Amino acid sequence: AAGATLKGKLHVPFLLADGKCTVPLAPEPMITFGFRSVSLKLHPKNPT
Amino acid sequence: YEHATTMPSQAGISYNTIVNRAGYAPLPISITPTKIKLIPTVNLEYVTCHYKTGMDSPAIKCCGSQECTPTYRPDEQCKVFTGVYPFMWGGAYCFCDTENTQVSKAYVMKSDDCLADHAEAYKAHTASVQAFLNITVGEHSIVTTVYVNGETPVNFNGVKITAGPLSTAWTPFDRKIVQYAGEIYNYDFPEYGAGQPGAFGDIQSRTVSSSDLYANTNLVLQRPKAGAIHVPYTQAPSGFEQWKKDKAPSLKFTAPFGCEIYTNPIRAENCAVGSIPLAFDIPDALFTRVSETPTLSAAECTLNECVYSSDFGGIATVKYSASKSGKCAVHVPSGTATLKEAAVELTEQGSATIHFSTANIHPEFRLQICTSYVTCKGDCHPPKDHIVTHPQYH
Amino acid sequence: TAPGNPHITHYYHRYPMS
Repeated sequence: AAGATLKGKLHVPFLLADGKCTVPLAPEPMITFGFRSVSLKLHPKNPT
Repeated sequence: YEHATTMPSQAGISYNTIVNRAGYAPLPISITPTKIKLIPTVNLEYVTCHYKTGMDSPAIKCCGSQECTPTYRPDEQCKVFTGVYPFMWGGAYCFCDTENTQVSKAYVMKSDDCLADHAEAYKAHTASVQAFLNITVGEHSIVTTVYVNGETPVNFNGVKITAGPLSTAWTPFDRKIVQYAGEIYNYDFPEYGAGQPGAFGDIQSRTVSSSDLYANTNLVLQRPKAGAIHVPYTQAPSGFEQWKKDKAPSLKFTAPFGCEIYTNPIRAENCAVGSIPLAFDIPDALFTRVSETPTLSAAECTLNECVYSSDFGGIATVKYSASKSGKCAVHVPSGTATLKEAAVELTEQGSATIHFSTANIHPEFRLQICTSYVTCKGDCHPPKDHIVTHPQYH
Repeated sequence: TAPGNPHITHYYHRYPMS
């Protein structure tokens, strides 16, 4: 319209709020040793 | 009686040392730092979060002409389009084939989720290292937060403890920091108003809840389709999303000298760097006299085993013949070997066992007991294992 | 656990560059 359109204010629901979410945990890696060296065999399920 | 020392900045490594006046007995002192903090002083410059393009509704005029009217909004662009012929559902908006007019207004405002999805920009300076200590002085254990300023003492039991200054000015934190998702990044963010469209700073509010925001997104208006009512906007994407995708992983996982980064009261803990000096005023009553503590006679140290591992892989033994039965302290002054037991029980004609760690293959160290010293020697062997889970106690 | 006994192949692994 022409004159002055701003009549009121709404409130937006479902805002981004905090909490806790259950994220996965990788399989236990295999750790071989060596002089000044650590060798790791890694076997994931999903990308990690 | 004043005493000083130089304890390394390292958690878990239980430092031990002995105060040694002449007419009085040795007083042991066992100091385990549990948590060594490094709290910068921080100044907030701005917060930047996602943007929302605010498209005011189209003012359509038919057989007429409208002129723009600046409402001074952030990045308000305003254009007028001629040769429009809209469609609502009902049909055409007006007969005037040409000589129609469509005022487009577009601006840029801060997302509704900015109370909880906002990155805080910080200038850091003048860190105040702060150490939690577990301190045992003559069976009078205490637990204390202390500051490593020059003169910031802590006074328990009449024992006065001063700490610092630290032997390094290093911070993993630089002059420009960003905080997001409970995670601290080291990013050269621009100043208020020097943003650019596409990266951190395209929107700039002082606080999470402020009024004036600086916007720059390359907001360009385009012409609408023939038979449509819309404000077609092309602009640069959220620079916040690009800081998120291309992330430059956090100082929690990229800080040197082994630092553990934490949140709001920003701190970097257990930074294995530097040696902190101490200074202890000890009131005279904590000192027993040597005439009332067992003066030894005819001591001699052997060495049962020596593995120069990281742990206390060394076991030495002392034969002795004291005057009473009780308690004394032991310390290896040199760095040749470091002890585990800061105090040993002593019978009259017993043989006492002492545990230590070393890095020398042919040790020869001076070991103290109640008053007198002993020269403990031997030969060591390598460790069978070559990876561990704790650091070097020596 | 460098491959050798000082008591050579030792002292070149442990403390290299020598």
